[PDB]
Amino acid sequence: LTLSPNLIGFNSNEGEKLLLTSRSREDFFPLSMQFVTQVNQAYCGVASIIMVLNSLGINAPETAQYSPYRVFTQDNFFSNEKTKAVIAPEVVARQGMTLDELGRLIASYGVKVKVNHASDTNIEDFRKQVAENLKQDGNFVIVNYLRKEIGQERGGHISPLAAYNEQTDRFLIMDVSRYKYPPVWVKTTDLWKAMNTVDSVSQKTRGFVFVSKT
Amino acid sequence: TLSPNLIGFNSNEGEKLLLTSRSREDFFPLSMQFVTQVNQAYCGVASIIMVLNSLGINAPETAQYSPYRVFTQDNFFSNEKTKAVIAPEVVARQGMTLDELGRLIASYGVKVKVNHASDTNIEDFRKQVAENLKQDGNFVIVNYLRKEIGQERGGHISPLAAYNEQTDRFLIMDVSRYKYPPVWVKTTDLWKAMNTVDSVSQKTRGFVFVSKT
Ligand SMILES: [Ca+2]
Ligand SMILES: [Ca+2]
Ligand SMILES: [Ca+2]
Ligand SMILES: [Ca+2]
Ligand SMILES: [Ca+2]
Repeated sequence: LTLSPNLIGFNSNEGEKLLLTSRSREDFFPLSMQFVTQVNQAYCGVASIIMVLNSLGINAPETAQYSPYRVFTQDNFFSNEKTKAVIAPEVVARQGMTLDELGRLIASYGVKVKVNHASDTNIEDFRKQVAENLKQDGNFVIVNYLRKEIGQERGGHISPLAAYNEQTDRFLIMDVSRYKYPPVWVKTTDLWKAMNTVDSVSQKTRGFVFVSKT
Repeated sequence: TLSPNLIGFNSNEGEKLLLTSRSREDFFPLSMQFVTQVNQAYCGVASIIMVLNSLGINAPETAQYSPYRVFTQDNFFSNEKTKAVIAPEVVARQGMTLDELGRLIASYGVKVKVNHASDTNIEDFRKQVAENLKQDGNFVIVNYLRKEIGQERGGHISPLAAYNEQTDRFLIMDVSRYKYPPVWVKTTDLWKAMNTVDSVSQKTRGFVFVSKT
């Protein structure tokens, strides 16, 4: 779809160079290797989770799909009974997942998670802590934001962050709606504004999640 | 588990080879479309749809992503001419040969040049691919025997993303993402892998250039 003017698409010369001039891009290469297309909009969070968990090398489900190889897929993510217990795949397939549910679904695989609702932090701490993470291997960041607030269509979305460009104060979103939008470089204030919104399903603000190996 | 001759993209070295590469135009669009093969037999399908999506070729219209249109492994064979080249059920078992790969891409009105290893040479391959990897609007797919580059094991298909001039290595965007990462393979190893006879076709493997007519 059309990109709002305040967004710099990754599918451009300027978007490519913002990655090349970024000094906070460690997470991009592992995430790029795992980039997937959401099964549907509702599975925006499942696609983002398996990107991060595969990037972490989390020992994955053993199913007949790719046996003997082990890997997270949107098809086998809910093979974990505790994952289904958080929220069933039939339900996620309809309404997606909240930020809290996103954190718990990840924690149900033994992975360590830190959920940061926008209302519980600020933009300065968001920029600092996420930029630090994007310089570090072995951990990742997933964001949950209102697309409308960054000039996109339209509702709440979930997608990992891959890099941060210090010159432009922009974060790279690896948008799993690959049939709809490309990865975009978004200004920190725009992304903060979209995270500082209330998810009607949650009645809580959206935000960002830090994921790492326990 | 990669053999010593291969430099994995999941490495500091593999990342530098991309950052130090002057032949990497195709990586960024291909990265945006990177997909995991449904199964080994579909390595070619995952490869085709990566390239067709990158070229912006108008994609099938199906309920899955409607109104949006995109090439997926599940809908690639919605095209009757595509299915006429070789049926999805047969491709689901035995995959596709180099000739079938080209014809399958051509089934979508896309310009294709099939290059069998027996019809060219390593020098022209290195030369012609390195130049393609420096331009947009076209892409390279290779068909090769994994055994010859130190991998397991049979014939495989995947696109190329970049060429590292200083090491004479090509980066394979391996769509067997659960099995291997993208690898920087030396031109000598890749050619020897392409210069192998596929018993299904009784012809050598090779590479295909893809562009919009
Ligand atoms: Ca690193
Ligand atoms: Ca990180
Ligand atoms: Ca929602
Ligand atoms: Ca370009
Ligand atoms: Ca090219």
